[PDB]
Amino acid sequence: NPNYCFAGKTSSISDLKEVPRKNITLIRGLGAFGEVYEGQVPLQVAVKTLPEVCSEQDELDFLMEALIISKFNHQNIVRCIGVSLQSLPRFILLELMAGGDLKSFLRETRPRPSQPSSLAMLDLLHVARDIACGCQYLEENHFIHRDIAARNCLLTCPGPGRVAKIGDFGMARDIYRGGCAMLPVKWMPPEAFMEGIFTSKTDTWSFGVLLWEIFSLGYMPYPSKSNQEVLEFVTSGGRMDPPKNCPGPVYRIMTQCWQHQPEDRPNFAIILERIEYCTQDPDVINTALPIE
Repeated sequence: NPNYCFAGKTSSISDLKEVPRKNITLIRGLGAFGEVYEGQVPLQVAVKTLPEVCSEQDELDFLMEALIISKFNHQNIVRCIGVSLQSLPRFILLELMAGGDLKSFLRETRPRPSQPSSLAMLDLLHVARDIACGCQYLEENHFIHRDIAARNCLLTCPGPGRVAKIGDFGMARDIYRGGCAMLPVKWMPPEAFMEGIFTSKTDTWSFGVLLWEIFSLGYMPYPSKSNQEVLEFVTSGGRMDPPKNCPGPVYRIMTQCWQHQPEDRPNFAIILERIEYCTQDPDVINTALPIE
């Protein structure tokens, strides 16, 4: 059984909470490699499956994902209810996030003539705060996420009381132990794709890009640019323009996250303070989002 170390504590497969297979029921599909289902343990859960047709490395990858998530303890990181590894197909049981992934949510919940008030600036700032809180927890525990992006964040529900959480740790799992074309280039700082140097300032840069994703309401970063075009653009000092209708104070947080030198970028404590300040400013939160 492989070892995993987080916050100076070592855990093993033995430490995972094995849930008897007979106590688990799959209800409906929700959706890469493997499937996700809504399930019941009654406790409602998301069930991530490992394909029975997989390599030994896939098995270790699946195991490591379970270890990583089970060891986090924070409200803005999805909980692991347990695992079912002693029957096939193997399961990881996760907190059910009924709002789905954040990118899909933003794109589907954009204000329109049919839904003119579907979303407001405050909703977006609350999502940003939620994820920044999760990032701060990772930073203070010296865990580098390496792929902070809207597709990897999840929502507890569609409606107002929604809470956003970091939900996917596949990149960090891979690095802990893929290819050039699969690297999240558009979310990476200059020193990362060049020198392969990663620190928590790596996550600060990515969070800036996530902020752009959020306030653009789910657009792909660097519109019309390919991965290599972005690499050369960012390496040369180029940065994204503000999303449509983006308040200046919010754009300013993005531009600080994208400082070329990592030491010049804010830690997540500071990012949280700035997000809070924006949230207090009536001129920010009374800004209308564009209607499609």
